[PDB]
Amino acid sequence: PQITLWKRPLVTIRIGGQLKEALLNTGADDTVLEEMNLPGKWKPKMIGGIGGFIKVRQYDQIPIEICGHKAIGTVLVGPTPVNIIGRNLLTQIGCTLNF
Amino acid sequence: PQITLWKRPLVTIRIGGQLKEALLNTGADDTVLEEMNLPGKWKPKMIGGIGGFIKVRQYDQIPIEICGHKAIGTVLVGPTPVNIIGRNLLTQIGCTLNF
Amino acid sequence: RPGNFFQSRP
Repeated sequence: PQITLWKRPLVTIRIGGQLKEALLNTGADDTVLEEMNLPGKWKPKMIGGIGGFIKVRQYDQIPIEICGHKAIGTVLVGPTPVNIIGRNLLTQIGCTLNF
Repeated sequence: PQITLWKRPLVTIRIGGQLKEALLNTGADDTVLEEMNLPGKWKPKMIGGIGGFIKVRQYDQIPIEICGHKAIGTVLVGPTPVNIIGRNLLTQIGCTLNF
Repeated sequence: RPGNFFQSRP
């Protein structure tokens, strides 16, 4: 689809079997989801932007579905204000910015 | 243009007479610029990011040029690490997300 | 460096 930007670009995702809403964020290098249980090994990481940094758990090579498109890549989990799909997965689904 | 997301979607902007680099950011409601002296009336505001909140100066009806496209809109000035063009201005330049 | 520039208007 082509998504206009009058409202926040929120889409349905599937992660670890559960359905969630997430924000498509071209201003994020990586993908970070709100606190949840995920299977697998993880490592701690800091990520940040406006307001400083938060500590997250980094899971590698996680399958995720974003608006009907399957992707696999790194998913971070931690106390983000909202679920955020960043460039690392946007590219997987062929997402571009157009104007 | 069609801008892919393998790299940060950075563009040149022109504001208050100055050329700057900025990030096209679908995950920002608002446009937030690094500290600078801009003329005009402003109002204080708090905006949220990944790590918490920052205080910014809110300037309304500011002319700004984004990758060649003239716009007039609200610009927030404060301690963001990176200049960000948010949805208030992305919509004025006709930007969409496509996949 | 910082890399996640989510931004919200309260």
